[PDB]
Amino acid sequence: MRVNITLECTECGDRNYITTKNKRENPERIELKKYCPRLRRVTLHRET
Amino acid sequence: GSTSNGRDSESKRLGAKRADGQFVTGGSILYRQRGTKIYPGTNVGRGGDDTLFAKTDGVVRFERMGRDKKKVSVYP
Amino acid sequence: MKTGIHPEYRPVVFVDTSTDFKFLSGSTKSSSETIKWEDGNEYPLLRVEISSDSHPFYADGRVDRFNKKYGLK
Amino acid sequence: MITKIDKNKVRKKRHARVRSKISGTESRPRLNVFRSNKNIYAQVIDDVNGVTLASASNLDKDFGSAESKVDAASKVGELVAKRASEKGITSVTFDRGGYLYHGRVKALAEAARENGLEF
Amino acid sequence: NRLKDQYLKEIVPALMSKFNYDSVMEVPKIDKIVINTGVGDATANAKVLDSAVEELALITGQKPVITKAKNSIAGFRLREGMPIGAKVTLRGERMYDFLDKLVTVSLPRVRDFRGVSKKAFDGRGNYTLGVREQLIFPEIDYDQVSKVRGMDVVIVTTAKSDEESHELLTQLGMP
Amino acid sequence: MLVPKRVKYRREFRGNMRGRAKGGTEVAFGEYGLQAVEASWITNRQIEAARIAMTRYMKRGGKVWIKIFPHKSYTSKPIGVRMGKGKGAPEGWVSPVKRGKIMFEIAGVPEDVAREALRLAAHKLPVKTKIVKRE
RNA sequence: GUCAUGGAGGUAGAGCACUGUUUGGACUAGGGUACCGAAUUCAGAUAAACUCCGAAUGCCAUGUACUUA
RNA sequence: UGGGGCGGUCGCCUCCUAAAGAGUAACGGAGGCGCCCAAAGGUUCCCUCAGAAUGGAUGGAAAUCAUUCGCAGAGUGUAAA
RNA sequence: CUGGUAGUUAUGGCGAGAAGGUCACACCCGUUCCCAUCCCGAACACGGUAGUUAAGCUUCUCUGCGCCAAUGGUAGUUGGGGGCUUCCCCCUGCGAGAGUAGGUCGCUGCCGGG
Ligand SMILES: [Mg+2]
Ligand SMILES: [Mg+2]
Ligand SMILES: [Mg+2]
Ligand SMILES: [Mg+2]
Ligand SMILES: [Mg+2]
Ligand SMILES: [Mg+2]
Ligand SMILES: [Mg+2]
Ligand SMILES: [Mg+2]
Ligand SMILES: [Mg+2]
Ligand SMILES: [Mg+2]
Ligand SMILES: [Mg+2]
Ligand SMILES: [Mg+2]
Ligand SMILES: [Mg+2]
Ligand SMILES: [Zn+2]
Repeated sequence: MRVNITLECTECGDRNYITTKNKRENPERIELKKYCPRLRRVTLHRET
Repeated sequence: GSTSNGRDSESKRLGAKRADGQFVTGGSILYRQRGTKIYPGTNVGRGGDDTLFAKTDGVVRFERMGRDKKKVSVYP
Repeated sequence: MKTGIHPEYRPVVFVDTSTDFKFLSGSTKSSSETIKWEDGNEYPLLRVEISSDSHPFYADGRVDRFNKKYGLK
Repeated sequence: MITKIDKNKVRKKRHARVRSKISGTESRPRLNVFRSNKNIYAQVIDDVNGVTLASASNLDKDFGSAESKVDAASKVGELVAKRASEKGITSVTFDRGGYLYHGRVKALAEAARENGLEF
Repeated sequence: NRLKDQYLKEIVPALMSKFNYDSVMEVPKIDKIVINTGVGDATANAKVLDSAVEELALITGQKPVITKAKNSIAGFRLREGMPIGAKVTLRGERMYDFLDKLVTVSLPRVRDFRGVSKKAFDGRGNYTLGVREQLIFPEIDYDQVSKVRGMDVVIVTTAKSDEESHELLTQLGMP
Repeated sequence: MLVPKRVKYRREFRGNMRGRAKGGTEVAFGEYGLQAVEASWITNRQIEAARIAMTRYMKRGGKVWIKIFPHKSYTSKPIGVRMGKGKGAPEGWVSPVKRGKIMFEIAGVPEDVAREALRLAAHKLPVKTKIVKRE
C-alpha cells in the first residue's frame, strides 16, 4: 500500500530522489519539479 | 504469577545547559525541552525540537516576560 | 449577488380572484400574463385564489355547478 | 437582537498578527497606516524607542482635493516620502495596519515607492 | 419594498413617540431572515439531499448552501460530514418582500389556517415560525415535490425585549 | 462496608503517617467526638464494628458522623509464595489516621449516653483516643 | 572552602483553582421520587502517577573579596 | 531467574518510583511502537472551540436553525507528558 | 479637549451608574466601477453625508467579583545532640501555604488637530 518510489529526471535519466506514495491513492506515476544537480537547474522528475 | 510491566524509555537529559551571567559562544545550546517552557528572547532561536540556542556571542540572562512566562536572552 | 448562480427575481404584480387587487411582488414566475401596471412601466402579473381575503379575520353542489359551468369553453 | 461586531476591535486583533513579524528599528523604521471612513493617516515609527519620526495625513492645510478620497492617499503618500527624505530616512517596512492591501492602502503604498522610500 | 414603505414611513413613526425612545437609533427593526430544512434522510437518500435544495431556492430565488454535521452521534448512526439541512439568508431589502408572500398569501393557503403562536418567542427579542407542508409558497408546484420536510423560519429583529418585538410584527401583520 | 465505588489505580504505596493531621482537627458537626492521640491505620472493618456498637447503645436516637473514609487499598501474598514475580492482589481498604484527627461525632443525646457510647467505640479501634467536646 | 550577587528546577509542606475518591444537609426543570441521566448550592475531607501555591538543602555561574593547595 | 525447571521477558517511545539541576535499581506501578499523510507538507489571507438554556420541526435526550452565556471545560492522524 | 501609536506582572480586568460630542471618531445611506460572499454589499470593497449620540469611544463615581499585599505566629528543614524508634524531643540558622490589617476603577513616551 505504502511503497518506496524513486524519481527520475525527464531529461538526464538519472535517479535523484526517493520518496513514498500510497499505491491505492495515487495509482498513476507522480510528477514533481525538483532540482537536478547535473544540469544545475529545476527539471521535471517523474517516477520510474 | 507474572508481571506485564517492566518497560521504560531512555532519559533525554533535558533542562538548562548554561547559567545566568555566563559568557556564551554563538551557536551553543542553552535549554533542552519539550514544548515551550521558556520562550526565545533576544538573539535566541528555537530549533526544530524546541532547543533554545544563541545566535551571537554574549552573556546569558534568564528573565521574566509577562506574568506567567519566561524567556532567555543573550546580550553582547 | 454573484453572477451565474441565482435564478431571476424580477418584480411581478399579484392579484386575487374576488377582490382583484394589484399588489407588487418579487418572484421568478410571471404566470404567463403581464400588465402595464403603475406609471407606464411593464410588470408581470400573478393570479391565484383568494389570498388574505378573509384569513379567519375578515344548491346543485355549490361550487360543483359553478366551476363546471365556467369550465365550458 | 444581534449585537454588532466592533470594527476597530476586530482590526486591532488582525493588527497584532502582522505586528508580531514587523517592528520598526531606528535604522529601518516602520510606516504605519490608519484608515478612517472619511480620511487616511500615515506615520513613521521606530518601535525600539517608541518615537514618531515623520508623518502626514489627509488633514493638512494643503493639497486640498477630494476626488473620491481614493487618490487622496496618493497625495498623502507623496508627503511622507518627501518628509522622510528630508529627515534622512532611506528604507522602511510597510505596516499593513490590519487592513487588506487592496484599495486605499495600496494606493498610499504605491505613491511612497515612487518617491524617496525603499521597501 | 411594499412592506418597506410602511416599515420606513408608517411603522417606524408610530414607535418613536410610543415607547419614549431617546432617538430613532433605538427603534427595533428587522435584521435577517433564515430558512432551515434539516432533511437527515440523506444518509441513504442521496438524491433527496439535492432534491429539496432546488425546491428551497424557488421559494426565495437565492441558491441554498449545503450544511454538514458538526460531529457524529451513535444513536442515529450519524457520521460527520454528510449534508444535513440547507441555509438561505434573506438579507437586505429581502426582509421587505419575501414575507409579503407570507403575511398575505402563505398563511391563508394552509389547510388549517388559524393563526400564529403568540408565545413562540425565544425570550430575548426574536421570533420563529413553523411550516408543516412543503407546498405553501405561492410559487410552488404541487406535482413537482415528492417528499415533505419540516422547516424552521427565524425572524431576527433588533428588539431588546419580547414586548416591543411582538408588537412590531403584530403591527406588521399576522394573527 | 465502606469501599470506593471505583479507583483510578488498583495499587498504591504504603505511605507514611508522620506529623499532625492536616485538617479536621476540631469538632464541627456534632457536639462530642473521638480524637486520636496516636497514629495508625484503620481498616474498614474496624470502622463498621466501632459504628454498630456506637448506634446500638444509642437505640437509634440521634445522628452520628463518620469523619474518615478508607481511600487507600493494601495487598497481600498467599502463604507458600516466594518473594518477587510482581505485586500482590488487593485485600482491603484502610484510612491512615494521623494524631489529632476526629473520627466520630455525636449529637441529639444527653451527656451521660454520649460519653458511654463513645467509650464502647474506642475499645474497637487500635489507637489511643480521647473524648472531646465542642467549646 | 566561605562570603556577596544572579539564575534553572516543583520535593517537604500546604490547598481544592483542574482531574479522580468522598461525608452531611437544602436540591428533585425532565425519565418512570436519587431508582436518577442528573445537575446547582452550603459546610467538611482526600491523593506516587492532582496542583491556584511553594521552602530548607543541593546545583550552575560571576566577582575585585578572604583563606587554602 | 530471591536454587533450577514450567510460566514470563529480551529492541524503541511516555509517565510515577526519582529524595525541587542532570543521572539513578528491582520477575516495582501504568500504557504504546515496527506506522500514516500527494495533503494531514510550504507560503499568503481570514477566524475560534466544548457544553447549556430558550422557540419553533417531520426529528425523539441527543442530526440541521437563531440568540444568549461561555479562558478552553474542545481540538491538536496515534499512547503519555 | 481629542485622534492615532508603544512600554508597563489585571493595583491596568469584570460588573454597575451618570455626563458628552460632526472639531475628530463612529453609527448611517447606496452598490456605477476595483474587490467581495461555499448563498447573503451582514463582514470585506467602493462611493457620501439626509439622520444619530441609542451603541462603540472619552470623562467621572464604586470594593460587588477579581487582582496585589504586609507584621506576628505556625508547618517544614540544613548543622549539632538525644530518645520509650508506625515515630518523637532539645539548641542554632532559614522559613512557607492558608488566614489577615491594607491597596486598587491605572502609571509613563511620541506624533497630528482643536
Ligand atoms: Mg523518560
Ligand atoms: Mg518543524
Ligand atoms: Mg521533524
Ligand atoms: Mg497578571
Ligand atoms: Mg544563592
Ligand atoms: Mg505531601
Ligand atoms: Mg535532587
Ligand atoms: Mg531529575
Ligand atoms: Mg507490550
Ligand atoms: Mg465642536
Ligand atoms: Mg459594471
Ligand atoms: Mg512571616
Ligand atoms: Mg504568605
Ligand atoms: Zn537533469
